[PDB]
Parts: sequence; structure tokens; C-alpha cells
Amino acid sequence: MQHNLIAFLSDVGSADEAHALCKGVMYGVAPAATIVDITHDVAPFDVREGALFLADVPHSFPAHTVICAYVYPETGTATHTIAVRNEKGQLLVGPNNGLLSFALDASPAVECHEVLSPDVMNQPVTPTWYGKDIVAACAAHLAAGTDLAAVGPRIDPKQIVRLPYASASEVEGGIRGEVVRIDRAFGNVWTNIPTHLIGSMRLEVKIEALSDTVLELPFCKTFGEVDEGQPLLYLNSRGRLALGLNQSNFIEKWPVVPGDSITVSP
Amino acid sequence: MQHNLIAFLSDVGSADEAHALCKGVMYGVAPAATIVDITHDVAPFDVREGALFLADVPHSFPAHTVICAYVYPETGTATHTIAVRNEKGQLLVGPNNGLLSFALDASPAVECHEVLSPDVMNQPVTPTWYGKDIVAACAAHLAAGTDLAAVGPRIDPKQIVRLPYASASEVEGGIRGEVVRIDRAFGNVWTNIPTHLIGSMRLEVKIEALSDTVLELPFCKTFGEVDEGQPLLYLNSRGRLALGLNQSNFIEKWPVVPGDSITVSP
Amino acid sequence: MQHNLIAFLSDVGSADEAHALCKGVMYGVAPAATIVDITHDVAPFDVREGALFLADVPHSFPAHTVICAYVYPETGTATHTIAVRNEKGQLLVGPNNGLLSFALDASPAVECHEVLSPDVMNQPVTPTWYGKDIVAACAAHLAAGTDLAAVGPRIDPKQIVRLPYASASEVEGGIRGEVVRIDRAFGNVWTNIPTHLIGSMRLEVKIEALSDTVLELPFCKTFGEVDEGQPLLYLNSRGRLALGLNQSNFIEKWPVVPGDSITVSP
Ligand SMILES: Nc1ncnc2c1ncn2[C@@H]1O[C@H](CCl)[C@@H](O)[C@H]1O
Ligand SMILES: Nc1ncnc2c1ncn2[C@@H]1O[C@H](CCl)[C@@H](O)[C@H]1O
Ligand SMILES: Nc1ncnc2c1ncn2[C@@H]1O[C@H](CCl)[C@@H](O)[C@H]1O
Ligand code: MET
Ligand code: MET
Ligand code: MET
Repeated sequence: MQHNLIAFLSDVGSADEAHALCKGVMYGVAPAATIVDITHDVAPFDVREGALFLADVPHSFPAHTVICAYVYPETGTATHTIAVRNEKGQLLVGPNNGLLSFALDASPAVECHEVLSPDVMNQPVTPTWYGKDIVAACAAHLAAGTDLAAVGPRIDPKQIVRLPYASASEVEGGIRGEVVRIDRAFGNVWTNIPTHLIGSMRLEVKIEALSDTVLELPFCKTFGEVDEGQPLLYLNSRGRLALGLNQSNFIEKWPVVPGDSITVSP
Repeated sequence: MQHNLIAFLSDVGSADEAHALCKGVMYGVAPAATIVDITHDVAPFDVREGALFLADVPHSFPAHTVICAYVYPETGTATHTIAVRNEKGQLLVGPNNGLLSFALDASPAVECHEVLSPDVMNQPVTPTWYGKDIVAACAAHLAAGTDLAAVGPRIDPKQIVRLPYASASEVEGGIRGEVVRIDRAFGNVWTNIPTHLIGSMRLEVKIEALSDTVLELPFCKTFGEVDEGQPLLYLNSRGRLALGLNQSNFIEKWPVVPGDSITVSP
Repeated sequence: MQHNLIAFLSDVGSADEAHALCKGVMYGVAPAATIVDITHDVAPFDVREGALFLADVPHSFPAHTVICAYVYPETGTATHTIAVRNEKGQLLVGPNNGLLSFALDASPAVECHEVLSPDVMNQPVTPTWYGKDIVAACAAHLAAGTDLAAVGPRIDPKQIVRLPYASASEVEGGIRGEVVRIDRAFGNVWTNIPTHLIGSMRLEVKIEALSDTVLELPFCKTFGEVDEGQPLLYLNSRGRLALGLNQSNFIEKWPVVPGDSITVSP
């Protein structure tokens, strides 16, 4: 099945030609394809950050999409590239190192194969750039309509490496969660606390590390509901609880990092 | 009318997936469309900077263009999104907060509507991301050929919020103007002084704040007319007067900011 | 001959609209064209860096590609823009200041013309932006199928300015070379030492400036062959010798710059 829309993510940056050579390879194999960047500014080697960036990609993108993604410090070793068809019908290609975990939570694997066949690769294969020669090349082949079965042998979806993600839970108070990611352009803090856990309960937010700092925060539908510069709690596009300042940068005011505990209570 | 070329600007950056999810929504509604980024690195919340970046966009881009732009700290409140047809025939979609002001100076609004109809939106609409769910979604619908009248009710062009812009004027000497923007890649300074005001009159340039600094500058057609490192005055692509150093960075040598007065005389 | 794929490089950055106005001009002249960025974050005025970024572009990109590239501090002077057909069949447009040197090493010029004819330019031509009004505009015309002979007069390939590049040589030991570029996203160091010179000979690497620092390094096929954080020598995608740390940044650990000598011996 043709998938004329390739969505492309990596940790190689857009500041040099590296990412564009990959596209060069892709347009060569799939001249009908539209290539769109997700981002290339995933922090180096950071599989987790890459995986978070891919989470909402299945839902935002149409079914004829190939998600092409690589953050691959394991390039040129035993850790293989995989190719996947999800429940939506989209195709996904990347290293089997956890990168596709959160994309697959959004729309599970129906079929998966290890990418092993040289006919879907860019020959010769450079040991230090599987991203281009295997991931990108295979992604374009699948876009052009190559059968998923031709890429290599079938594997069970549990052979796909998954990244552990902490779930928010009820304590007495009391909801305990953590900082998942930071919306870097604005400095809004994203937690793992979903809509339904807070639905129960101005609220009290404790950020213990550091430094046992408590804030009394209003819950708003949007930023403009508090005065300029003032803090707020809101639910984001993903149904997760978030912290921000109206027209300012929250983490510059409260240097929280991913992993940090967030407790919210009446 | 089909407008297969969507030109896309925001303040969300390109360092994460946010801007690409918007494109995901757009390719879904308009699979025939070509999406090209203007830039996503408008400083956060900075409507003015966004508006300057859009100025030359009507003229540089063909008539079948939809200009899709959002810098929207007012997302999820009473400040609506608007959709506009200009005199060139282009379509423009963005928040009614001043963002489209300078694009509209270049090619005025012929027709404008508030974007209110749910059928041109991405349901459900997230209060904190009108950019994606209203601005991007509506832009794609108009690209695909949706009638502008279906987006919501007509409004008068004066109901479109405009940003004030200072005009350069003749004093005795003597031309008084100000710093509009900085060409950040190179550090060239852009003023609001047009070709015709200086046509009259090496020249003398005073930058009063700060610190009453006077420079004797040659007027050149281009950078290579003075020695490497030396300062010059020239007219830019926009017919505005500019200050630069040949193969160096002017603002790193003279820390001027937008708003600062520039006086030029014989 | 139609060349529907335009690959675009400059030093104007992607942080503002400048690069996108160029694309605006290109889609206008060539509505069938696909425009893909190589990168716009070439350091300002740095022709050499631009030229290195273009090296692998002929080989990575299909034959129907127009390579459109400008780093042009000589804009609006006697240094002309050139247009070139290479041995692969690709077309290249840029300033005659050395920028196309390394792209042309990969696939030599078969035909070259100075770009002089106003009918392949964007009128009126702004002296300070040949990038947009000549380079971009001509690139789109050639993409759309304009004959290369219509752009201006033919010239001999030796009238194309070439940048000098240092070759690695055998000494006694002993191979002497230098730092060519830094893989900035990761901090891997690229040398000019090819596969065949080291084929002869853990190895000893001396980086004399600075500060006569010697390292005993293993030669590996890829990063994961040494422990996390440890240094390695490997051959890259280009058949050049490279230095890196496994999942870390080499130049942050050893502040080498392009030009620096690298000596490798048993
Ligand atoms: N010095 C280094 N150590 C470990 N991994 C590295 C590396 N340089 C690049 N990569 C990794 O090579 C991949 C291309 Cl296949 C990129 O995604 C990047 O993660
Ligand atoms: N903490 C914050 N305060 C005010 N506005 C914010 C914000 N975070 C994002 N936006 C705004 O949300 C818009 C998407 Cl609709 C973006 O353009 C951005 O301007
Ligand atoms: N202050 C300055 N001095 C010398 N060259 C400059 C400059 N500002 C922009 N350019 C040069 O103008 C070109 C567009 Cl034609 C860009 O590629 C850039 O290299
Ligand atoms: C260091 S990863 C693979 C090397 C490739 N040449 C690149 O530019 O990233
Ligand atoms: C903070 S603005 C709207 C939120 C959206 N999730 C984003 O990535 O920007
Ligand atoms: C300074 S180079 C040519 C000027 C052009 N206006 C630009 O944005 O770069």
C-alpha cells in the first residue's frame, strides 16, 4: 500500500546537511512522496525525548503516513531496525531501542518485521549511519508501496522494546505524579496526571525536589484567565495536567526537570 | 477556490513536534496541499515580530497561497480567529490580535470573516491550542477549496486589529526614524526610513539612546563597497534604510534595539 | 529538462522569513517543484562551511535535482552567479565564489554559464539580495525546464572559483592529516584521512595544537564498540577517518578546530 506522506524525526539537527541527505535518499526511492519533518532537534542519543515527540504523531497524521524516526546510538550493532503497521494503518520505521514506544501506545502494532533485507536498504550500508541507509531507505520503500513482508522476518510485538512510563496515582490528599516533559518554546511544564484524576477536586501544588515548594494555583481552561505573569494549572491538548505562567516561562521561574514529583491536592 | 500552497508561521519553534502536528492536521484536510514554513521561531507571544515576518509574504508568494499564521497567547478566549481574502487573491488565517497587520498593509483585505463554524475546525477544540485546532484546520479547509463564507460571519475590515507603526519624518538636518527590526543572522539594522526621504541628501547618523553616538557613514548599493569590517548605509529589499558591517555583525558592535531613534543628515 | 526537486542551502538561517521568501519566488516560477532545505544555518559569510555541506548532496540526491545554494557576501558586485550541469545530470546554481567546489568534486561540471539574463531573474534585482533575485529565481527557472543556455553566456569550468582543500599524506610513522569539519550535533571530529591511507596500520593519535596531546585509540566499525563515554576512531559515511566519544561530545572534551593537525600511527 502506497503511503505518500513521510514524517521524519531524528537527533541529527537541521543545522547541517545530515538530515537532508536522508531526504535525498527518500525522494530517490519514492519520487511521489511528500516529506515533512517532525523535528531533528531531539537531544543527542535521547531515545526517551524522541519517543515523547512521536506520541501524538499517529493521531495528528493521516493513515497514509510513514513515520520515519531514528535516534540510533546503537547503529551498526545487533540492535535492529524495525518496521511496523499500526491499527490506524500507518507505517512506522525506526531502531528497536524504545523510540516507537509512545507512538505505539497511541495506536498499537498489528504487524512488525525486523528490517534485514538489503533490497530496502541504501547500498552500501555505512555502520555509523543506519538512520540514512536503513531507516530512511526502508521508509521510502514502504512509502512507494513495498510490502512490509519484504523488509525482513516477522516478529512478535513483545519483541519491540518499550520504554517504561510512570503513571500518576491517588494518594491521600492528594494526587501524586511527575514531570514528563517541558514545552521548551514557552517553558510550560507537562505532567503525567490525566483529566479524570483531578476531576475529583484554587488547588495546592507541591514540588518536593526542589525545594518542598508549595504554590496555590487556580485551575483554568487557558492562559489568559490569569493576569500576565501569574501561574496557572490547565489541561493540555493531550488531556494531561500542565503548569504555566501567562505570557512567561514557568521553568525559568521554577527549575523543574523530567522525573520530578508533582503532588496536587485541595 | 483551491489554494494548494500553505505558508505557515508561528511562535512554537521547530525544536519539537508541535508545529508538525499542525501540518499533520493540514495534510489530513488538504492532501493536495504543499506546506511551506515561513518560520516557527518567532519570539514567544511576540505578535509584532510575527507581524513583521509576514510583511513581504504576500508579495513573495503566488496568488494561490494561504498564509497560515498564529502567535496566539489569547487562545481560548473571546479574541477570535479571522480568515481574509486580500487584493492579490491570497487567503490569510490567524488570530485577530494584530498579527496580520503588516501583511494586510502590503495587500489589503477585500473580505474578512470570523472563524466560528465547527466544520472548519479540528474537533474537539482544545482551549490552549487554537493554533492547531482552528487556525491550521481552517487554513487547510480554505486551501482545499472551502468557501470563505462558510467559516463564520462577515465583519468589516476595521474590526481587524492593527498594530501601530511609526513613520519616519523630516526634521531640520535631518531625517528622524527608528529601528524596526534586526536581521538576526547577520546583525544588520533595519529602519523605517524609506528610499525617498534620503534621496534628498558620506552621511551623519546619530543613535541617541545610546549613547548620543555619531557615525560618519558612506551610502552604498551593497556590502562589498566598503572594506571588510567597516560600517555602511544601504537600502534593503524593502526600500528601507539599513545599517551593517561588511562581513560582520553591526548590533554586536552597536547594541541597538527596536524602538531606538535613528537620525540621518548631511 | 525539468528538474522538479530543488535543494536549497544558504547562510540566512531559518529563524526568520528570509529563506521562505526565496521559496515564495521559487514556487511562483515553478509551481510543479518540490523544495527541500539542505540547511540555512551555514555560519554567516562562511563559503567553506557551505561548500562542505554541499559535498555529499550530488550523490544523495536524484538526477532531477537543482542544487540551489547561496552564501553571497559579494552580492551586488562583479562576482557573478553561475549555473552548472554536472556529470550526473543535476543542475546547480550559486555565486562564483567557491561555494560549489566540493559538490563539483563529487560530480564535475559538464556545462557552465554565468547567470546574466534578466528573464531568469526576479525583477527588480535588489543589489543586497542576489540570493533571492538571481540564485533562487534562476534555480526555479531551470527546475521549470528553462534551457541552461538562456541564463547567460558559456564559460570554461576553470573560470569556476575552487576552494583549496588539504590532502592527508604519509609521513614516517605515520599519517598526517587535519580537522576538516565538526559534526556539530554530536561533536564528532572529521578528518581528511581516507580509508586507504590507514588500511596499512589500538592506534596512536597526536593532536599537536593543542597541546601535543596523544591518545591511544581503538579503531572501531561503530560507536557502540567501546564503553559509554570512551573515545574511538572510525570511518564515516564519506570514507574519512573520524574521532568520537560513544554517546558523548568529543570536541567538548578536546577543543579541536578545522585546520588542526591530526597524526595517526601504530
Ligand atoms: N558519537 C556518537 N555516539 C553514539 N551515537 C552516535 C554518535 N554520533 C552519532 N550517533 C548516532 O548515529 C545515529 C545515526 Cl544512525 C544518530 O541518530 C546518533 O544517535
Ligand atoms: N504560557 C503561555 N502563556 C500564554 N500563551 C501561551 C503560553 N504557552 C503557549 N501559548 C500560546 O499558545 C499558542 C497556540 Cl494557540 C501559541 O502561539 C502561544 O503563543
Ligand atoms: N552585513 C553583510 N555583509 C556581507 N554580506 C552580507 C551581509 N548581510 C548579508 N550578507 C549576504 O547577503 C547574501 C544574500 Cl544575497 C547572504 O548570503 C549573506 O552572505
Ligand atoms: C554521526 S551519525 C552518522 C554520520 C553522518 N555523516 C552524520 O552527518 O550524522
Ligand atoms: C502551549 S501552546 C499549545 C500546547 C501544545 N501542546 C504545544 O505543543 O505547543
Ligand atoms: C542581508 S541579506 C539580504 C537582505 C534580506 N532582506 C534578508 O532578509 O536577508
